[PDB]
Amino acid sequence: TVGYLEQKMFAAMVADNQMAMVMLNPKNLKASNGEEELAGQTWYWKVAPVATTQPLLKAFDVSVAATTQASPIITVRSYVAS
Amino acid sequence: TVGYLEQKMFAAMVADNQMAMVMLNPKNLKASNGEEELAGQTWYWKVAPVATTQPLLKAFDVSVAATTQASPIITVRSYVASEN
Amino acid sequence: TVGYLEQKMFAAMVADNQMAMVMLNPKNLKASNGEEELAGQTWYWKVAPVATTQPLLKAFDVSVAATTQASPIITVRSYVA
Amino acid sequence: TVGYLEQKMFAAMVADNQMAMVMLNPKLKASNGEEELAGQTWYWKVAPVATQPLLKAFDVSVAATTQASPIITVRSYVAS
Amino acid sequence: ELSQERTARLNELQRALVMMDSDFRQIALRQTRTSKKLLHWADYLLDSDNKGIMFARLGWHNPQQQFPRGEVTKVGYRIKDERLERVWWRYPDTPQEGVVTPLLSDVEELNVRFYDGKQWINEWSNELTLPAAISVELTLKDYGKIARTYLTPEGNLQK
Amino acid sequence: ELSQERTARLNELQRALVMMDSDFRQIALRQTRTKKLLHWADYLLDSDNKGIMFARLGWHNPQQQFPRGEVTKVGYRIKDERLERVWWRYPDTPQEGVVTPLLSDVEELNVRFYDGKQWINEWSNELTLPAAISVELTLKDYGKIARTYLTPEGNLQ
Amino acid sequence: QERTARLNELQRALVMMDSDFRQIALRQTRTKKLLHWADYLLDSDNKGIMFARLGWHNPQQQFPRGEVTKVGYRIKDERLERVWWRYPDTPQEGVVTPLLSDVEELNVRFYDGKQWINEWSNELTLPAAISVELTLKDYGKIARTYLTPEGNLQK
Amino acid sequence: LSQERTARLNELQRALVMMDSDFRQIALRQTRTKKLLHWADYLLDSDNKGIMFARLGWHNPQQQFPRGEVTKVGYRIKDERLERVWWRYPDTPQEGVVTPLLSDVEELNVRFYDGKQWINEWSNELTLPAAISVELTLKDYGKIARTYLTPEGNLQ
Ligand SMILES: [Cl-]
Ligand SMILES: [Cl-]
Ligand code: NA
Ligand code: NA
Repeated sequence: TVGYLEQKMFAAMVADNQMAMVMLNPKNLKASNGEEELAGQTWYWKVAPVATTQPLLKAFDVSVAATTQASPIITVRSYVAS
Repeated sequence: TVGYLEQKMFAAMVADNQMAMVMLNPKNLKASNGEEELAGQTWYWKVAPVATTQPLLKAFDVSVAATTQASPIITVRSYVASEN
Repeated sequence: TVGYLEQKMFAAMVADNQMAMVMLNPKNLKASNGEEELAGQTWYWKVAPVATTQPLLKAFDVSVAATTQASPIITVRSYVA
Repeated sequence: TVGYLEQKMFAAMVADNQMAMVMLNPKLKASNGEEELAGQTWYWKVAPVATQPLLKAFDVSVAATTQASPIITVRSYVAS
Repeated sequence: ELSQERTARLNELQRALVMMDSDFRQIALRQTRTSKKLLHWADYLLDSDNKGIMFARLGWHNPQQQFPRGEVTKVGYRIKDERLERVWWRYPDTPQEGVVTPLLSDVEELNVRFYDGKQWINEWSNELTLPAAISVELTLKDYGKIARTYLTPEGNLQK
Repeated sequence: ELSQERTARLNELQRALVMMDSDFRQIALRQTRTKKLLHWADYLLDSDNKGIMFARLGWHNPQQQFPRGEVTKVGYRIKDERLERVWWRYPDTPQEGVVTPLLSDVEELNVRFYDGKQWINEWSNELTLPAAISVELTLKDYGKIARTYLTPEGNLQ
Repeated sequence: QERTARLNELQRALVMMDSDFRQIALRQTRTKKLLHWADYLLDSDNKGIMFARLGWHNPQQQFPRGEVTKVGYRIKDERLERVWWRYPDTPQEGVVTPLLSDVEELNVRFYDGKQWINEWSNELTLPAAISVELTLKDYGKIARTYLTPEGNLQK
Repeated sequence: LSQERTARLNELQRALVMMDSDFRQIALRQTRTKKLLHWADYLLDSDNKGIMFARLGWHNPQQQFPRGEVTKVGYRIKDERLERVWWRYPDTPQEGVVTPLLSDVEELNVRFYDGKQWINEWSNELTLPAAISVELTLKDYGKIARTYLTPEGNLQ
């Protein structure tokens, strides 16, 4: 139960950290990916713009996973103004 | 040229009047329709909710036409905060 | 030391409570006074309009004392539009 | 009537132009100067006004000479 | 020939509507004198030949440093000799004749209705809150009746 | 000797009040499950007596982001005569929250609601918040202490 | 008589210009710049100026919270005219208001933080202040200084 | 062991919620003991570095001026504990309200983003850095870090 709860909380910290970096310069919204070490573990993050039906909000997903192949532990979608 | 410009301006006026009515109560956003008399002419308006790919904003279209069957002279899309 | 610290803290709570009551209806801002029981002690509060060098803001002080005569333990100033 | 209304309008314009320059960098001192507007030299004066800790105030006044009473005085407030 | 005069008339009307949009969409929760009112609406107000209206409006936002943030001006509308005229004051509390703009010729009538939450009524005597919506109707000599509906800002004043 | 216990208690009290100010001064006009603006009922949050729940303003988002503010959810409850504060990141949530044990020796949590003329003991209006809320704690040592908080203006349709 | 009418015409011109220049919107417009200032812009006989401006705040529920329009000033046959467009992005003729007669010249200057300059090429921020000067055949030169909203765009 | 490791995680979640509440609400508002961000050894009597800044406490009721009530908070390490210190008023003469937030924290570190890179100090007194990274070295978990964005704007 605790191992699981560690992974959830720590992947979630990395998600927030990477969303912050996107939010710094969001007009430049392009796909990227990388690695962040946190609590002794290397996490694999992905930033993905998210198609939109309206002209007012841009959207993007930040996903964090245990390997570059793995399904993500957490995905958070955020919206940015134009 | 002026006859067409009249139609455009007056149908836009009706579109604005009906957007305002939707905005008074936008939690109750639904497909609706009616008529407005303006500048001597009956105009046929329609409000239509627009499917969105996000949870933050709802959208609707207000379109105004010269008959119940006619293609609209004007259509305007507007957005309402889902969690204002 | 703790005796004084308690008084400071509980008088401050009364000040906040009476500020909130002024803020509810500050158009009828008037000099007023009363008593609040808090933590087993009667506190004597006072609301006082304060003159302001402009038309835009009104000010008031809320002051809270141990008796009707005493100097306040706490005085807080607030402004309303 | 029109000559007085001219003076009023043109001094108010100079008052507004000088308030704007105060507002550009208000952190606020007594100053003065001359602005040429509508063919006339206008003599303006910026004066801090005492106030609470939240707002600063200044008056801008515009006169027809350095000796004269102002045609217009406008007061404005700035956040501290 | 005459198609030139009709274009000039529609251009005039477009101009009028832009001005009215600017005013009626920016109505301010600010009482004005004339005993104060939020919205003034009466026969012969501002020397109108029929109805007149007067209200405070948001004129502009002041630069960030400045208090208050919003500069409130005062505007009204009236008919003079079948002309819609717009009257403007820099300050909502004014001793001062207003700045008059001839906005639209051949306007017979000005009528305004106020949405009180359940009906459109013909006066507004609630001094604490604005109506949720206002419908401004003009009767033009040529085009007849045209109307614009505008929503007001939410908020209550204290009594 | 236990001048220290009195000081610890005072400090504890101070921490509880900063935390409560933080929550009660930031109530959000936003409805929550399980739909009310303000939930005030027996055994709410599995409180031993009354529990209170509401949405609150968590923070403003950076310039670019929509929405401009993140709304969180908080609750207060009594468990074994201790006041506890419960926190959720999201107002609409599937179960249990982040629990902070806030203050020991609390006999009673009571909340009252100002309807603009007087104080009442429930709030069933789902469209408007009450102009003011009074949160009354009865401590076993200090007795009754109360804090009055004002709410944001506005109603939902 | 004529002089009072002329004073009143000027008064109206100024109210309008205040309304536009005190509401400059930090939003780029096309032809893309924050401020367009150039010879023959908008078919001006001399200088023209064009910018986005705050039109009105929308009702509470609506997003966006305000509607940005686009306005310009030009001289045509020694008249100052103001042009209005409902949309900052426009395919279009604008709504033309003839504002003031007997205007020989329009000049606009830009405050770069230390001094007034004659052009504005920075497209990420507005100049902190703008000065609009009119030369009238009767009254001569009059000028108004306006402050802009603070803020930057990204490249 | 399950109970104790579960309690440690819940302690960390509590710490994170509190730190989010502070660091996401940094106020562009100078304070003394003027700086925007204070970051130095033994600040607040920290065993190592201490951080202190003004933050938005809450919006005042709509009639009240100012609309925002600004408070002051700080973080320090005292005996391998992260402590949060809180002051109601940003201009305070001395003792703040102390909260022991997280045990077995060996180090607190703060880095500052200057638009291009992360750096170790912030001596710009007129603007905040665009981002701040708070790094905690826990005795069990090692390094955990949260990045927060600051509000835009300059002072004079
Ligand atoms: Cl306007
Ligand atoms: Cl908080
Ligand atoms: Na007892
Ligand atoms: Na270690």
